[PDB]
Amino acid sequence: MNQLDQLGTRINLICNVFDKWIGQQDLNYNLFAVLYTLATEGSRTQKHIGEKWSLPKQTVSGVCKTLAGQGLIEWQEGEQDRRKRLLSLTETGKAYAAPLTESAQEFSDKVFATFGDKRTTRLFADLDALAEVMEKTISENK
Amino acid sequence: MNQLDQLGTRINLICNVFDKWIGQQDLNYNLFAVLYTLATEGSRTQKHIGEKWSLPKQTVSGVCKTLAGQGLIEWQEGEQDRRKRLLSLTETGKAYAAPLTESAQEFSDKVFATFGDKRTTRLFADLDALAEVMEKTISENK
Repeated sequence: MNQLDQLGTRINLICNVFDKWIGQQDLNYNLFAVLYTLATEGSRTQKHIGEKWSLPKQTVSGVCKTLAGQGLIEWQEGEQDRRKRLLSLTETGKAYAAPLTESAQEFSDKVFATFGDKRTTRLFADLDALAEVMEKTISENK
Repeated sequence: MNQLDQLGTRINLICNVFDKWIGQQDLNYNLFAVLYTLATEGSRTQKHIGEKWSLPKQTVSGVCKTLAGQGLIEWQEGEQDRRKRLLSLTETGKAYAAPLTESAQEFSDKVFATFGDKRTTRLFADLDALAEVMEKTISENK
């Protein structure tokens, strides 16, 4: 079949597999996007989390409501609107995310065993290049 | 930073951008899955479509009900349920699907013209391998 078809089926398969691993961590993709980013990158904005994990603002806002009510995250104080202020894991959040970061590193190590870092850097640059072409072609059509 | 993090963000971006392109045809992933499979492969069961595009059976049946009600698709006749029966584009469905296959083929030629076919093979093989290891590791972790 067509290359686009070959790509589309593949990426959808692999995203589903990644979501399945997240499910094993007793989370969903949306919760993971917030929890994992803050655990690994430190303090980040809702905008950043949403752009990183390709989620709309409302998705991120929703998950942040729930996590903040569970006392797991907090927004840094400031004059800016809440949504623009830096989000951070609380102490309970850090404890809650510790297992997640560990099991992520574990899964990451098994998973990339056959790849070198040279190969993966290139694969990641390939995916980026792929995304760029696709976005640019889409922009043209708009 | 982390390999898994780098992979997860990038596959979800491609998946997103693919969905965005589909949306620019004024469709969605679920409809595309049925319409595009049928237009390019011919007759297929709901199961084949569901497996190819990584969609649950309920989702597929729902979309098929809508398209049949619009006279765009049809089940062949037989002494089994329609869900295990061959799905076909009607005449009105083929005219309906024509512009979609054309824009898909146009998108595919524009994207992969930049990406290159040896590099496309490399991306596919790497994604295949990653998906393989990930599935196997998740299976073990149960």
